[PDB]
Amino acid sequence: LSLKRALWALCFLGSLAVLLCVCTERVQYYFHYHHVTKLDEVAASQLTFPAVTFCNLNEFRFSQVSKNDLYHAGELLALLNNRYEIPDTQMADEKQLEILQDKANFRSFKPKPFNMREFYDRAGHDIRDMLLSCHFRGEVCSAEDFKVVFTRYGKCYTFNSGRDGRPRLKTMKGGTGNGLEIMLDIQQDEYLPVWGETDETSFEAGIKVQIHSQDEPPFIDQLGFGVAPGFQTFVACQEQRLIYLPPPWGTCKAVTMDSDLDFFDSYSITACRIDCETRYLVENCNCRMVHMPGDAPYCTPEQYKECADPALDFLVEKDQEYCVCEMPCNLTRYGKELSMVKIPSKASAKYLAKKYNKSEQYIGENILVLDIFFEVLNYETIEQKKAYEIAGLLGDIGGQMGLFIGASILTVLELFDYAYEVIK
Amino acid sequence: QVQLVESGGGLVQPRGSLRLSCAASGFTFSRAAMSWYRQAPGKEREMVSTIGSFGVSTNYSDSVKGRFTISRDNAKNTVYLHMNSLKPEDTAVYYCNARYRSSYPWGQGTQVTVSS
Ligand SMILES: *[C@@H]1O[C@H](CO)[C@@H](O)[C@H](O)[C@H]1NC(C)=O
Ligand SMILES: *[C@H]1O[C@H](CO)[C@@H](O)[C@H](O)[C@H]1NC(C)=O
Repeated sequence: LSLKRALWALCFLGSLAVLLCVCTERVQYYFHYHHVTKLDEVAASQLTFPAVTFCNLNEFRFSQVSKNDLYHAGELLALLNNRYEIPDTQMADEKQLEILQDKANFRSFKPKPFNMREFYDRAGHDIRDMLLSCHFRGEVCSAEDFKVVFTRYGKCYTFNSGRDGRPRLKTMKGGTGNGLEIMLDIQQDEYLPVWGETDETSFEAGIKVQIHSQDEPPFIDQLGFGVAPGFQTFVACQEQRLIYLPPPWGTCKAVTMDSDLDFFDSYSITACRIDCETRYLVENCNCRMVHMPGDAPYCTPEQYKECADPALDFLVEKDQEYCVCEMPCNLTRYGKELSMVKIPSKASAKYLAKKYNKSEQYIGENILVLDIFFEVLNYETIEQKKAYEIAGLLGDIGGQMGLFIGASILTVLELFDYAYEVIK
Repeated sequence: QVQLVESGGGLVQPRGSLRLSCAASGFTFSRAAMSWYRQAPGKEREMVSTIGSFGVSTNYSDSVKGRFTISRDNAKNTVYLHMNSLKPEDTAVYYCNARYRSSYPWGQGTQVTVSS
């Protein structure tokens, strides 16, 4: 037991402390399951054009609501009082109030059956009326190109939905005149009159748009942006494909051939929420709002103050953790940039107000032009990458085990052999 | 993968009570309506009962009304059919599958025969 032996043994038992204090650090670091992001910009010569849902901020027209419609659902759509009578009409236009009062007689009126879905599909705004000239990549478009969808805003329309077997439309050039370009007439004179401000009374005009991939359904109620009449609105989109990491690295639901949804063929963070709401309503009181899928009968207007708004508020506010919507491990989303130009120029005001027989004032306050296009033909890709894999773990453990004590797993096996041979 | 195995069903005496259990794997049943079916020997599957994903709503057939009970156990992947007052008219193999999410492998099914 000399000083060389003692010093060497002490240095070994000192170098063995650092080895463990570092190996356990690496093992813990691996078991945190860290990741890092990789952003890239892939240039492409073709991008599939997104689906463009949009619809008027007016749920449904005033010239289409009828005597029958005003009876069953007059109270719901905020035109009649509780006792089937018109509320205070101090701030009421004379002609508008007379054209409503004759619709609210109910003198020996024999009500007919009422279907809320049928009401929306009839009183809602018609694309054949709003759409004045659609264009796509300079080729004339049509009102038959817009598919009818039903949302909380009523009867909305989706362009390039990719549903009903139609092929999704590709775009070949960026820039302004190489995408969708629709002139709309929001029909501001069909808007429901506002006598008194209720909780939900809305004073705005214009339409609401959402730009989404064809996989997910429209969700304009939360994901839309407004565009205003009398304004060329350029919407420069940017495709953005996102790869996420499943557990344990992240929290995402790897896409399977089928969806984990009772009402939707494919899975989406939005389809999940719509499915949750529909299932909750159907299981609670056996009816669905007009905008939900499935087969249950639509709620009658009586079942909206007794079954729809209460249950939906209950689910949203305090009961919010029934359905946890895992967000898919990859999806394409569309960023956007908005800009505006005045419509119409003094040069072409009269041409429009003659092309449509309407007044120049009307054209000024009713006509808008969406112009949705890709800025440049490339897509951003945002990936989550696993930051420390098992091969890296073995490398980092071996390279320092062989730096501090110069051992290997075979050296440990030989040491176990020797320890066994002693004990025998 | 989607197992959806069904167990706990055996031949029973007429006017007897039996309990049928299914173990759905492969999907989050928490958000899946679950239905029971009768494969009549030589005939197509006929729905027996359906329960909502939340368990609040129960649907039955014509002959199943007020004779069967459907129970759904959450976080246990088990659907319970509380059969009662059985008759030979319901002697068939029983299949449990998601009602609205029909594109799934159908399990073997437990045969219950109400003879004696
Ligand atoms: C999901 O990501 C994969 C690549 O990771 C891709 O091939 C697939 O198209 C993506 N799914 C959808 C619905 O975009
Ligand atoms: C336009 O002017 C008024 C608008 O209501 C109408 O009487 C007339 O028929 C319209 N003419 C055309 C050609 O649209």
